[PDB]
Amino acid sequence: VTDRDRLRPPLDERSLRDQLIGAGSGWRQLDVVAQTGSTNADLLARAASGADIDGVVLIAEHQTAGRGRHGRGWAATARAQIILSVGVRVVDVPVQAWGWLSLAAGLAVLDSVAPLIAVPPAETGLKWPNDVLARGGKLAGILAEVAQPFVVLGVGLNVTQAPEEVDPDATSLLDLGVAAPDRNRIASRLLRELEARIIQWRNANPQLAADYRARSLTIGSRVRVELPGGQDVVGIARDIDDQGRLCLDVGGRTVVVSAGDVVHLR
Ligand SMILES: Nc1ncnc2c1ncn2[C@@H]1O[C@H](COS(=O)(=O)NC(=O)CCCC[C@@H]2SC[C@@H]3NC(=O)N[C@@H]32)[C@@H](O)[C@@H]1F
Repeated sequence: VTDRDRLRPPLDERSLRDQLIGAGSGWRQLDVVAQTGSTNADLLARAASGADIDGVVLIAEHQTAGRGRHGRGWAATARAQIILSVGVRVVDVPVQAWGWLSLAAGLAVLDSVAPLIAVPPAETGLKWPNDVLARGGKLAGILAEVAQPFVVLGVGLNVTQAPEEVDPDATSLLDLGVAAPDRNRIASRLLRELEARIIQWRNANPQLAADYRARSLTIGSRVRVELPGGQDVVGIARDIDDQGRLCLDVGGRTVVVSAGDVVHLR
């Protein structure tokens, strides 16, 4: 609404650079753009033209042609979200492990905003693959895309974004009770958490998988999983495997899902 605009000051690119680029940090470049079609598309394009995008950060105040998984979209209004993409060199890591990079990103986003909530409402955590949920609503969405030797990780985090503006199943920090969320502080914490999780992923650190399981809303829940191609499978999510795939219990039979949309059931 018009009133939420007063809760949406611009990002401070100068300050973010000061905090996030320098000794002790792996981020090599940070830019804030007023507007773009898709931050993911932009970093993919840079890589396609020969740019080294490892440790490169692109943040957009507004995104007009946002991309979701499986060809879906991502909606946004100006300054209502933290909208960013980062580049990650992955060629040094076995391809079977790349799926965990996306899971690590969701964990980073969750950890960056979790303390901002006074009372953690029911169902606050990670829905497989890496939706960030709070009170059943989708607080953030992550998209990982390949451009050898890189992966581009994209984060869309609803800070003051109203559900009526983007999606009926959406939520935001503001709609979770955070009266005056500071995107500058949140973006800084997010990128610091993200660096740590990427390093963990790159070194196959056991704590990454352990920390993910600890925050998983999906593991242990009855789910309907919509597979690519339109088929549904119903069962109980039991675990995540070493490729980041979802292990389903279907009446005693194990079904491993590499990609799909999860609906938590009663
Ligand atoms: N702002 C929003 N908040 C919550 N849910 C939203 C939303 N905008 C759209 N949605 C809903 O979520 C669906 C898409 O969800 S999804 O298939 O799991 N995909 C994702 O969650 C990944 C989204 C990644 C968006 C980031 S923002 C910066 C980066 N660049 C880019 O183009 N994409 C990534 C849409 O079909 C539906 F509209």
